[PDB]
Amino acid sequence: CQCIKTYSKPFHPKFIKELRVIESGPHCANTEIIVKLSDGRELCLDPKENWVQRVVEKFLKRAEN
Amino acid sequence: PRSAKELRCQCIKTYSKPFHPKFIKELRVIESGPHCANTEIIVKLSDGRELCLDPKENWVQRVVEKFLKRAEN
Amino acid sequence: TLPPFLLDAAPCEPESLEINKYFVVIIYALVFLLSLLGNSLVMLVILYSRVGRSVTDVYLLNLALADLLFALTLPIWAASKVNGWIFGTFLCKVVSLLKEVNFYSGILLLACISVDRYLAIVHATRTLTQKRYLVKFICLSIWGLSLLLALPVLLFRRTVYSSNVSPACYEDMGNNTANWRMLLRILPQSFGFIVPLLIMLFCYGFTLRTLFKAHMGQKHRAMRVIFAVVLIFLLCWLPYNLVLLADTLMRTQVIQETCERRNHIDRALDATEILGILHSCLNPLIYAFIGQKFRHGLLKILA
Repeated sequence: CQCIKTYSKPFHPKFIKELRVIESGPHCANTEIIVKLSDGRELCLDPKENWVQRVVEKFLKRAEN
Repeated sequence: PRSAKELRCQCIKTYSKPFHPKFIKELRVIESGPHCANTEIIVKLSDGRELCLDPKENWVQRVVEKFLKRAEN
Repeated sequence: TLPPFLLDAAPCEPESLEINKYFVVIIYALVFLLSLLGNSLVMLVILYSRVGRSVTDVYLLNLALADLLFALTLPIWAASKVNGWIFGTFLCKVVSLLKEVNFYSGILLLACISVDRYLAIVHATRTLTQKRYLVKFICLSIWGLSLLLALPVLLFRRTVYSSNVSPACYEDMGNNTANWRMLLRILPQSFGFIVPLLIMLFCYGFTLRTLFKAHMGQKHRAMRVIFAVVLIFLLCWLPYNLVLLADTLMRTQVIQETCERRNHIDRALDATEILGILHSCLNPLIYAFIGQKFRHGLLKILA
């Protein structure tokens, strides 16, 4: 796998620069979401959290412009 | 992680033939910025090959949405 | 329901190596030490005695200061090459400003020295030669022009955090940064290569034409020195500008774009930057210590 722990403090999507999603399978058990922010940090987000789901959709909509 | 004095886009061209989302396992989206002038969508295929999709094409949005919805379940 | 397959639509991933890193560090350290020592010696020789301070002395003093500042900035650049820019935005701006100001100043001072020699030789007997006693004002104007031309680096530079690469002291001019960077590249290639190159070629060509026609016993050495200066300038700066123009053409799609060519261009850019950095070390030998006056001064000081 590539993630261990996930941040528990929601943050504004405006800092999210890059997104990556890896589905569960033989490699791991839970789908992993890795976000690279404007400040260089890399965060792992739990897909089951509502705020994570909303942030992902907001970033996706912004990136489509 | 190397170092370079010229930052370039990660995709030269994009795949144009629509395909079913069942062949996608990993997704990556890169917002446009200093590095590239266009948003970039890169998807791993079932056999491990990587592809670059068109961010603005119609079917790409549908495929990305379906993949994310199925994975989120 | 058929696998799409792959037909060259794949991400072009950059290639990273570590041997180049160690070699770059060694080369940068050697260049730093050599430039520091040479420029310090030139400054000491010129400033020790105020007798016989000619125009060439002022020009060489300004050139030595520029080269010394460039060399003094080099080490942080070497560290950045080693591990990307970790030093922050403010240092990125300040260091880039200093480096570009000194680069422009050095090039324009070489052009001014060429013009001075042209006036001193070709128009030796005419009344125009009297117009070369404005060294102080000309040098001040060159420094001011360099500061003006180095502003874009100060204004539009910061730390860029990418994914495939380590952080870089890059330019952030907005969503359309690539095009603005390509445009801003016009200044270094116009007021840094083309204009100084044309001025130097014209001046030194006419100087050589006048020297070849004279009957002095020292014509040969002066001609060889002029040829050496011109060839050194070309060897130092032509490759970097050629590769930069190739990159600019590749981005604009004038030439075809492929991963192989991108990697080759990156490698060539690195090699040519290393090659061009040698001017700070080669200027003291080419311009200052190839003259009898400076050698005699150096010998005298050590007494």
